[PDB]
Amino acid sequence: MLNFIPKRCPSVSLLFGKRPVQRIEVGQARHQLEIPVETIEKIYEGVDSRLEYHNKDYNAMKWKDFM
Amino acid sequence: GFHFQQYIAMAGRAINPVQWTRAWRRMEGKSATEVYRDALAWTNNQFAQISRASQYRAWWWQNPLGMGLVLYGTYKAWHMIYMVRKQKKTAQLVAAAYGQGGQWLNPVPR
Amino acid sequence: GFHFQQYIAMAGRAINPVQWTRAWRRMEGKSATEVYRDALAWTNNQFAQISRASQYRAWWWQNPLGMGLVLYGTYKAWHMIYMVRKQKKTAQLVAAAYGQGGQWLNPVPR
Amino acid sequence: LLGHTTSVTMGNSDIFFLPKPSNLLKIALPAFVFMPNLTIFTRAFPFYAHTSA
Amino acid sequence: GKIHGAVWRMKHLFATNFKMVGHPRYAYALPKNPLLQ
Amino acid sequence: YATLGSGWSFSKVQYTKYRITKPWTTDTTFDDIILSQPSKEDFAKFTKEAPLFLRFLKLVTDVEGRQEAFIQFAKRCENGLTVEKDVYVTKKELVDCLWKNGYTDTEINAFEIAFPADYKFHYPELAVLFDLTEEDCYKYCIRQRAATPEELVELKYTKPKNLVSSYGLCFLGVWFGLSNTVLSNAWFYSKTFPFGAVFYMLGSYFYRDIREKLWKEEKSLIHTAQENKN
Amino acid sequence: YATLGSGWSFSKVQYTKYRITK
Amino acid sequence: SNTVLSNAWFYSKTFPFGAVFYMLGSYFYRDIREKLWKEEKSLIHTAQENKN
Amino acid sequence: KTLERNVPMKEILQPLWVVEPPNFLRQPVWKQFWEAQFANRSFFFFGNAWTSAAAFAFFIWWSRVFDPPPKERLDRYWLNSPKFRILSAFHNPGKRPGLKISLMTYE
Amino acid sequence: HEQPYRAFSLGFTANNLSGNWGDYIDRQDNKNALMRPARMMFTDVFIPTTK
Amino acid sequence: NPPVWKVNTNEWLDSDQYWQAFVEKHHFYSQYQPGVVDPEAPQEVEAF
Ligand SMILES: CCCCCCCCCCCCCCCCCC(=O)OC[C@H](COP(=O)([O-])OCC(O)COP(=O)([O-])OC[C@@H](COC(=O)CCCCCCCCCCCCCCCCC)OC(=O)CCCCCCCCCCCCCCCCC)OC(=O)CCCCCCCCCCCCCCCCC
Ligand SMILES: CCCCCCCCCCCCCCCCCC(=O)OC[C@H](COP(=O)([O-])OCC(O)COP(=O)([O-])OC[C@@H](COC(=O)CCCCCCCCCCCCCCCCC)OC(=O)CCCCCCCCCCCCCCCCC)OC(=O)CCCCCCCCCCCCCCCCC
Ligand SMILES: CCCCCCCCCCCCCCCCCC(=O)OC[C@H](COP(=O)([O-])OCC(O)COP(=O)([O-])OC[C@@H](COC(=O)CCCCCCCCCCCCCCCCC)OC(=O)CCCCCCCCCCCCCCCCC)OC(=O)CCCCCCCCCCCCCCCCC
Ligand SMILES: CCCCCCCCCCCCCCCCCC(=O)OC[C@H](COP(=O)([O-])OCC(O)COP(=O)([O-])OC[C@@H](COC(=O)CCCCCCCCCCCCCCCCC)OC(=O)CCCCCCCCCCCCCCCCC)OC(=O)CCCCCCCCCCCCCCCCC
Ligand SMILES: CCCCCCCC/C=C/CCCCCCCC(=O)OC[C@H](COP(=O)(O)OCCN)OC(=O)CCCCCCC/C=C/CCCCCCCC
Ligand SMILES: CCCCCCCC/C=C/CCCCCCCC(=O)OC[C@H](COP(=O)(O)OCCN)OC(=O)CCCCCCC/C=C/CCCCCCCC
Repeated sequence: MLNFIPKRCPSVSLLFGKRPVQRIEVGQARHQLEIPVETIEKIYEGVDSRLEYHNKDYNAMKWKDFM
Repeated sequence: GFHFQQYIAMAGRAINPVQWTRAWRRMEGKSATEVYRDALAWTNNQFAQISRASQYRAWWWQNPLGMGLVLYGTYKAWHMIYMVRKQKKTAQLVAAAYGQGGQWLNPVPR
Repeated sequence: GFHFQQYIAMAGRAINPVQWTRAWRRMEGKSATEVYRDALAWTNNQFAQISRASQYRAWWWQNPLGMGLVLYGTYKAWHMIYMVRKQKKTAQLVAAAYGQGGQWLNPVPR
Repeated sequence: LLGHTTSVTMGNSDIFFLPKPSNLLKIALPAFVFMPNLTIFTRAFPFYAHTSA
Repeated sequence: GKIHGAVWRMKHLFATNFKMVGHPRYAYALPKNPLLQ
Repeated sequence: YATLGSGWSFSKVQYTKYRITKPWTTDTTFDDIILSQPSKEDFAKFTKEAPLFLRFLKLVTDVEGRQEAFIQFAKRCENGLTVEKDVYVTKKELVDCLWKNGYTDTEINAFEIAFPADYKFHYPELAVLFDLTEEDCYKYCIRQRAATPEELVELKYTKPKNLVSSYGLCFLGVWFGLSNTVLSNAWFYSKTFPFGAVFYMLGSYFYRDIREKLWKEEKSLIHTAQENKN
Repeated sequence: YATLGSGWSFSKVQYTKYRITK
Repeated sequence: SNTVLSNAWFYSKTFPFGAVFYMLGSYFYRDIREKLWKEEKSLIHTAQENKN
Repeated sequence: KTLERNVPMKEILQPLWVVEPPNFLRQPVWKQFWEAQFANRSFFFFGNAWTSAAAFAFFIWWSRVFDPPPKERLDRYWLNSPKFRILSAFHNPGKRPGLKISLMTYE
Repeated sequence: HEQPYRAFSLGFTANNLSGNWGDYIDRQDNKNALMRPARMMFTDVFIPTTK
Repeated sequence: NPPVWKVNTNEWLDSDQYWQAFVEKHHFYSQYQPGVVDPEAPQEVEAF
């Protein structure tokens, strides 16, 4: 995986925390997985906002947490 | 206008001597009326393709003057390739026969 | 390459004296660093538009050599407009000062 | 003004600037060797310089 | 250009592996897996 | 500019000798969003029919407990919604967003049965439906349209500019550029036309061989990356 | 060639400066 | 192999007339087309209404 | 609330920087040259590296061979040179500097 | 070591060794007999005579 | 994440701090290392 965390602003990720759950498709079979938004929000404490990439829509984590 | 590349290719085939033998063989059992009708039909097919496809399609050369610019360019190409070449030859001819401007000289004074 | 018409229009505006007064007024409260950064950003925006849009889009001038032909044509236009003009002037200069071919004359024999 | 005519000098006019876009390139390019390496086998250089590898 | 090509290949071949957190020659320095036994 | 999109499909294009043609309009013109860099007023406006959206909006607002917004929007939106034309988000994109962000299957099914497959949600609709800002919804729509920039966008038609100055400069150009023997040169006929014509002929004949031989490595790398990820 | 179609819609086209890409 | 593109005729007639036609066509591209197609549009409308 | 501000596209789509190329090493050029000097087969002008080429260029610049000639040696090449003749004619607009050139040779 | 040198020009595009222009007094045509009639073709610009 | 082939190369390397050191080791501290993805691998070592 990459160190590219999407900005949770609605201009980038519409409807991030409107509901308490996130979902993802996994693998070639695209298995479903549901994740709590708090488990996800733990990442944005390690996110560094000086760094912004890919049209300034993705921030970077600190290397300690990412690794 | 369209298919200029195909027209160049047609001229190349026509100037090829192998194609002359091929045409000699194809002319067996054939009439001048048939040949003329075939050529006329080909030209009509080209112009009809234009008349139909211009209604909905645009070529890479499309411009605010349309096919007028392409036809002008065809004319200018013909002019510079054929007529100016003939003019060069006529100029050298007149210059060798009378001198430069010899065809516009005044009559001998009486 | 792209927006050649816009570039011609930009040059026309630049050569217009009214735009010189407009730029004089716009230069109030402005820095050379800001001007340089603005120009550099404009050039980067152009080249970035190329790098992005060439991946999925094709211009009317698209050809089997791509933008190489457009850049060659830009170079040839620049050459014939500027450098050959300078060559003409230099030719007349040398012909008035030394004679035609005066710059390639051999040294005086000893 | 006999000895003062070779003293009227004018500077050159060449600008040594050329943008270097490497983002366009992804392959290496060859490069010349300009001089022989004397930092290695210095003592033997006159004795092996005439041979070709 | 050589460096560009090298990094451009490193991206595709390392950034999505899940097996290359670093280079294998330096795996001695990693912490140990609690799940292995 | 960045290459946006969630797709892993290595896609290249081949060109034709025909130009893109759109229906005639006396006020609008179609262009590429990244090349135009259009602004909100450069975008063209049209009127969209409300009722199909307003029914769903009334339902959603009756659930969420904010009817003031529905009333305000409906009083705004009577006689149709006037809105910038090519600033929208597709139903499929919106459903993907809802699903990944955790909206329930009942809500998603409501969306699916309510709207047709080819419906297009505009930024004011999104803003009133999710209690967001029209600015943010506009920016989201623009990003999602730039993700698919092959589709041209409709702008207000503007006449050409600086034609007189351009005419003068082009006259100056031809006057200095064709007043020469460059196109009648031994250099031209010996080097420029032969080299150029040979490059053109070889490129035309091996157009696809070359591209394939170049793209082999990139295709293999993308395949490897996707497999490792999976 | 003949203009086929059952449509009564008077349709004209405007061109761009971009080529069709497949 | 000629002086055609360096001619007084070129610079006096060919480039001015052509450039003026091009500029006018570019500036009044749509006005012209509309003024031409007005009659055809009206005729098609009339025919469809009569048929209906 | 309705949107009325005219939103530019630079607030949304940021262009990449491509005018000046990337530095994947994240180190300046003089520091690269410095490290190359202590790398092997990369000393000042030895080797086939760009550092070797740059050092060779500086070496020939530091040398005399590309300096201008002295006044004792000007009539060997320079006074019969196309650059010299063109510059003389250019900076003497309506004149003929052949005679002054002869006198410069005499000098 | 007291005789002067002739100017040198050599590139892919042009040179000064395919011909001789002569001295300031004793001049001569750089081009040879077969291409003298086609001198216009070896020029980027050409300003003809007045006659 | 986005597709890594869509992602800009220098942006990826700015995000990643480890493979930065891998590039510096072989291409900043040396000038003659091959432009391959893995110069430390056994094939390269044995070839050297
Ligand atoms: C003389 C030619 C040789 C030049 C000198 C020798 C130099 C040799 C080196 C050649 C290197 C070329 C440089 C390549 C760099 C890339 C340039 C480029 O591609 O963009 C060009 C540029 C287009 O830029 P763009 O970014 O693609 O924008 C397109 C627009 O959106 C518009 O969108 P659109 O879809 O509506 O149209 C797209 C495009 C479509 O263009 C085409 O597809 C070509 C048009 C028809 C197909 C056949 C073309 C060839 C024969 C007909 C055209 C003759 C002119 C030759 C034009 C050369 C280019 C093909 O339209 C045009 O650009 C118009 C070009 C034709 C101008 C006609 C002017 C008539 C006056 C001249 C008298 C008639 C000719 C005399 C005989 C000359 C014989 C040499 O075209 C312009 O010049 C802009 C015109 C702005 C109006 C200015 C005021 C009017 C003055 C008109 C003269 C314009 C200057 C050119 C002089 C030519 C006439 C003397
Ligand atoms: C020198 C120019 C001035 C001529 C003499 C003065 C006369 C003035 C009067 C002008 C009147 C023009 C006549 C208008 C009638 C309509 C003609 C027309 O539109 O169709 C043309 C015709 C295309 O017919 P088509 O029905 O549209 O079929 C398109 C295909 O499907 C292919 O589909 P596609 O999508 O892949 O490509 C479409 C199209 C796309 O074409 C474009 O959009 C233009 C290309 C790039 C944009 C900028 C154009 C201007 C600057 C770059 C090109 C320089 C050449 C100027 C070409 C003039 C046309 C723009 O591609 C081309 O047609 C290639 C044209 C460029 C040929 C480059 C040859 C390089 C050798 C020459 C050395 C380099 C130049 C030296 C400097 C010359 C400066 C004057 O083009 C051809 O000539 C066919 C080539 C077949 C291969 C033959 C073997 C190779 C020999 C190459 C030379 C070809 C003859 C032309 C001589 C030009 C080079 C000396
Ligand atoms: C050291 C020795 C050498 C020293 C001498 C050096 C030589 C200097 C000569 C001066 C000219 C320099 C070159 C620039 C030329 C203009 C090019 C240009 O931009 O025009 C494009 C212009 C705009 O067209 P576009 O780009 O397609 O569309 C843009 C819009 O128009 C939008 O454009 P816009 O919004 O930017 O401006 C529009 C403006 C367009 O009007 C123009 O075309 C501009 C012409 C103004 C020339 C002023 C020259 C000032 C320097 C000389 C001093 C003169 C004393 C008077 C000072 C000004 C006080 C009145 O007006 C109009 O369109 C009509 C409405 C009127 C509005 C009021 C305009 C006047 C403003 C007040 C004056 C501002 C003074 C500025 C301060 C200057 C400080 C240096 O259209 C034209 O081409 C106009 C026709 C071309 C003019 C010549 C007419 C044919 C007569 C030719 C001369 C006869 C042949 C030669 C033989 C004569 C033997 C004696
Ligand atoms: C008694 C015994 C005596 C024995 C004799 C002994 C002899 C003496 C002792 C010798 C001792 C040994 C010393 C060593 C030998 C010394 C040799 C020496 O001194 O040289 C002097 C000698 C000349 O001395 P000279 O006295 O000055 O001669 C008269 C002048 O040279 C005449 O000049 P001209 O009027 O003919 O004009 C020529 C023109 C020629 O200039 C051009 O060719 C320009 C053409 C560009 C058109 C396309 C440009 C597209 C870009 C557009 C940019 C944006 C548009 C902006 C608009 C404006 C710009 C267009 O101007 C230039 O040369 C400018 C040169 C500076 C630019 C160089 C560019 C290098 C870039 C390389 C790129 C590398 C890419 C690698 C990719 C690998 C593949 C993946 O050298 C030459 O022969 C000159 C020609 C050299 C060839 C340069 C060609 C560069 C073209 C690069 C094309 C890039 C495109 C790549 C395309 C492929 C990728 C798709
Ligand atoms: C020896 C250990 C060092 C190894 C190399 C590591 C790199 C060290 C980096 C130091 C950077 C120094 C920067 C120098 C900038 C110079 C600034 C400048 O250009 O000013 C000009 C001025 C020169 O002016 P001129 O002498 O008049 O020449 C004019 C040209 N015609 O610059 C200098 O003086 C630089 C002096 C250093 C020149 C380089 C010396 C190269 C010597 C080659 C080796 C020769 C070995 C022979 C030994 C004898 C054997 C029996
Ligand atoms: C196709 C094959 C072409 C090959 C041509 C390559 C020729 C390479 C030969 C040049 C290097 C020769 C080494 C000379 C060392 C002499 C011993 C020495 O230490 O002398 C020092 C002395 C410096 O001292 P001064 O001149 O007094 O300056 C005072 C300081 N201001 O060194 C010099 O003179 C420099 C010598 C300059 C060499 C001539 C330059 C030739 C230009 C070549 C560049 C073009 C590229 C050549 C093709 C690439 C071949 C790999």
